[PDB]
Amino acid sequence: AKGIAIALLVILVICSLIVTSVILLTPA
Amino acid sequence: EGLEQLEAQTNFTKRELQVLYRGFKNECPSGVVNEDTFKQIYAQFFPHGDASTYAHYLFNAFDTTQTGSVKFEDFVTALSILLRGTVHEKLRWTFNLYDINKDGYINKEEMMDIVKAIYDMMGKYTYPVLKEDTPRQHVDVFFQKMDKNKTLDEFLESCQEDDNIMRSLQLFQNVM
Amino acid sequence: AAGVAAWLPFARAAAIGWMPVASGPMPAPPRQERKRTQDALIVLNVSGTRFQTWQDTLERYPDTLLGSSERDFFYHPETQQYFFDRDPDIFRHILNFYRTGKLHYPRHECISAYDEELAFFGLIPEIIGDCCYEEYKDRRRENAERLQDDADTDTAARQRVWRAFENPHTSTMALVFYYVTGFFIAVSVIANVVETVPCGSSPGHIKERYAVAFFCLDTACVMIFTVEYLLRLAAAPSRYRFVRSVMSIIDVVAILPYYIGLVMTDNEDVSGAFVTLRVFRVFRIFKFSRHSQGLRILGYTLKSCASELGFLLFSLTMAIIIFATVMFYAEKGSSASKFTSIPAAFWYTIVTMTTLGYGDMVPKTIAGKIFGSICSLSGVLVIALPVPVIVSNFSRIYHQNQRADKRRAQKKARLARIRAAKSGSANAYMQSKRSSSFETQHHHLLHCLEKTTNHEFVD
Repeated sequence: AKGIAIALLVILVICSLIVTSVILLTPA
Repeated sequence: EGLEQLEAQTNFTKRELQVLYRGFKNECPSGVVNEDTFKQIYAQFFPHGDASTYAHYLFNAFDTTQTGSVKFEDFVTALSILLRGTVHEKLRWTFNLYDINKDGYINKEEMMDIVKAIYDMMGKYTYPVLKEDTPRQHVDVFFQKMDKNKTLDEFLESCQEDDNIMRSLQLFQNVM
Repeated sequence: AAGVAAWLPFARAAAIGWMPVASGPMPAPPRQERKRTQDALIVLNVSGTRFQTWQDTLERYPDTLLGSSERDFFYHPETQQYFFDRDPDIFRHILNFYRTGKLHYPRHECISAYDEELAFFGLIPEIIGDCCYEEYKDRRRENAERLQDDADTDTAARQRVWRAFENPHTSTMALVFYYVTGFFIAVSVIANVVETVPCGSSPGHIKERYAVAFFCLDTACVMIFTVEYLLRLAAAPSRYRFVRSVMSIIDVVAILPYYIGLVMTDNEDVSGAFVTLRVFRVFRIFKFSRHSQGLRILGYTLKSCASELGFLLFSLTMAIIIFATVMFYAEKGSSASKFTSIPAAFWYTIVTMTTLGYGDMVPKTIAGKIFGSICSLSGVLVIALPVPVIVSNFSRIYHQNQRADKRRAQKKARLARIRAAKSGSANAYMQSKRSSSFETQHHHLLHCLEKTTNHEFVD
């Protein structure tokens, strides 16, 4: 149960990091 | 009919006949048993493994004319010839049961699926630990007891040439 | 027919009516017996109580078990009474049928038992009298749907993940994927609504924010969506029938607008189509269907009551047409007279049929208020007509779901009990190997199986 919640934490932080990279690269 | 079928089509007493009929009817009130009831009853007798295919073979032997569901007449006739007839009738029934098709000769695969229907009955809780090795030693030994030439008459004469198989039949003949 | 034997002499008597006109050999009665009646009260005891009846009464229906010569299987000789081993109550109704010919069916009886006892005696269900037949058929229907729910479902390589893909509460990966895709749907729709907000994509400060990054923020989600749909195209039990379903239709309707907009902006700049793309950029709300258990229930509720909703629409068009026409013809001659056309009175009558009320346009003539009020009342009636049906269907469907879940738990318990029973029989045989009448021959046959394969049984 809670391990799946940690898996959510991992995937959400990964996608947040990648979308942050995407938003940070464009406004050059 | 039950009023004239006293011994004309059976070797059963009137009381035994009617009690067997009631036992049959309590399971299949429609009066005709299908193959699913066969799996149910046969498995319920052996609540330790799976023997659906052996029951399939038994019904196919029982189901004459390939009707798909045997009535009581043929069922009681088969019981009478199996349990209170002559040994020749039992051997003829073994012919019919083992002859999964309408052929004359008996090949390897028939003993294959029969021995599988026998070996799957146990399960995986036996000391010798049965595997695929044992069934075809058994079938091979049957084959050396069978004719060397590549026979129903030979199987018959082998049946009346061995005493153990002959005495393996009366012990059910007398009782019930 | 064959059930009117008691009137057989009367027909014989009727023959005398045509003797003067008769011209023939008159084949004479065929050696009938017992001219005077010697009918004896045959007694049928059914595991207990006994029912006494005549023989001609019992034999007027030879197709059944109590007729014909089949009953002689159950004759019990040393007492001279048929000892049927059946239920001592339903047999009363069967005897009643033999007496009349129209079998009945009381309510306080289990269908499985009643039908078993009815088929045992060779009777067929359709003989039931019309008076009880409706209630019989309703009971048979509910028991049939019970057994349908009994037979529906069981739990069972690269194609195996499909099992976890329709029950995401099965594996860690399936559940995390379900939760994260739900979050992605939510963040996509929130991204849309916050693109619309003035602080998001409007000139909040012309001279100075309008972050166009939303143009990318949605894109990933669409890409994300593709992968699971691709999985649906990989672990597909049906390559085309799966598409034939509606959930895949919602998925593709969600996916397409992004791609079609990309293709357009690569080739065209049609005015009025980009706004349509924005409008269609919201149906992931329906993509939420899998997460929401009640959404499928609501959809099935609407699908079930299709006729009622159709009649709703028809009656609404009825009332709108009639009352809008009345309004236009009774209010076009006013000073302001905003009722400029029947297509404009449509809006007034649809906002007064729904008991909504805006006051942008209201009647101003005595000829207008009367039909306005009548329209409001008729709107209450018409809209209230189908809602009880819809809500009753929804409640029924929710009940079916909950009872199906409880039934599945019960089925799991029953299969566990059967496994336990087999284990107990095996252990009993083990104990017999270590050291009731039936068990003797049962264990004897088990020993015969043991010896025919020369392999013994262990714990």
